[PDB]
Amino acid sequence: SMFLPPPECPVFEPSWEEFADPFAFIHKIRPIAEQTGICKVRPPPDWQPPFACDVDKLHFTPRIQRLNELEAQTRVKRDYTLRTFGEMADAFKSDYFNMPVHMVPTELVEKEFWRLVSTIEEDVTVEYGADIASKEFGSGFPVRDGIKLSPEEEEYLDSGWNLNNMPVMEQSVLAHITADICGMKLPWLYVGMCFSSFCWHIEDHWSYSINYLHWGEPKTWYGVPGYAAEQLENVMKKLAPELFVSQPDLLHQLVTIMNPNTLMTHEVPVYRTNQCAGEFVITFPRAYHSGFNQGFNFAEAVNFCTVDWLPLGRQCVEHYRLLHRYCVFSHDEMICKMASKADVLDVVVASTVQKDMAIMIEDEKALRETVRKLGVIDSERMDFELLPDDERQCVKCKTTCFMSAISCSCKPGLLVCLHHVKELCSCPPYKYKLRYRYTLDDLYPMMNALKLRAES
Ligand SMILES: [Mn+2]
Ligand SMILES: [Mn+2]
Ligand SMILES: [Zn+2]
Ligand SMILES: [Zn+2]
Repeated sequence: SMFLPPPECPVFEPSWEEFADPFAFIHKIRPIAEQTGICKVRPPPDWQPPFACDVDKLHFTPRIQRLNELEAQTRVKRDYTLRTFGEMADAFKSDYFNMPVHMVPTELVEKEFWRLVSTIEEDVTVEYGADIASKEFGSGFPVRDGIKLSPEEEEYLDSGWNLNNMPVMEQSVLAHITADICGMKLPWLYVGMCFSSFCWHIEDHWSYSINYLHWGEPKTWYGVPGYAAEQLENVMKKLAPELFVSQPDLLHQLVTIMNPNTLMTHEVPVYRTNQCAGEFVITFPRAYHSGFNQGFNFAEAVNFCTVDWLPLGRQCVEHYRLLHRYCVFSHDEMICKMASKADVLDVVVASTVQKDMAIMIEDEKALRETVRKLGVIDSERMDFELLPDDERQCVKCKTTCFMSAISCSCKPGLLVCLHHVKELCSCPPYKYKLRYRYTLDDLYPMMNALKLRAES
């Protein structure tokens, strides 16, 4: 067996005027959609980006997936062509149900999915495609190539809803970021089949995600609002403790399939949707989501960060520190990079960055005063952004250091953040060196440049 489908998530049908600015639209729907975690967006009927691809020239290596509820799965980063994957996908669904591939009701695939994952006697294995755009398999949206593009492709090249453009827009905060963060700025391509699934998870740095289904059979989604994040985690901790153990890196993240009715029983609010071809799904910050594909399909997705997200991004890094979780990027480094480009930032962006920067500076000032009281006297400026990430992680909590860190000559190359000064070595703190990116005197004019830009 019995599956009680969760209630439907919100569906938006913006007019062209509403649709024209994705960021202004996302900000508008936010009071409703953040209460459900996920929402669906149907574009105006005339917004139809062109989908064209040779099925024989598009190749990918599929991932194998066992379909077992509460079984640990890794969040990752034979070879099939899009044609041979489609032939296998259709033959699988058609043989599973003994029905023509398009005649299988969605409510039946959903009930069946939840029965199959819960039955121990069922040993159903599926395949899927998951990767960033490359020369072997590129974006489903039109892109500029030095390849003559048709006027239909030109129309959708500059679109805010073309997922290649979303990261580099002026209302996006991940735009101006220098660091190599491939998995967070570049779109991901997903080739699905019946029962292929995506386990319960939240985006890196509690970012938003936007997902477009280019073509094929629907994608079923389950979403949990950001406010119920810890409530969901507490339920998952009780039922599957093995998923909550310490991991050696970001490449070793453990995720699972879990029935939304189990969450619903534990008073966790859950919403559903069937995303069809030509529809978007937006996930809000810290909103848990999972789902499965109804059949053969092709989707494209990207992470994004708005000005609304900036305080949550800082709260996320603080949360990663408490859990000893690796960061994808330094949040402080992104803030200081935006401050250094204050003259070319959007006015609303400059205003929001200034507010986060004021918190960063006050927190930093307090941390430095605490470590001076521990007896750390020696200090030296250090350009943290030049170090590879793996060379600037706190020994204790794994945070990516930017603003400051503690070093000792007895442990070359090792660093601790200011929260973990006592975790470096057994030397007295007078042997330590405070390594800092900026003095407080360098920071106040950076923040004032944002203030001038915000007031113009
Ligand atoms: Mn099973
Ligand atoms: Mn996701
Ligand atoms: Zn030492
Ligand atoms: Zn630390």
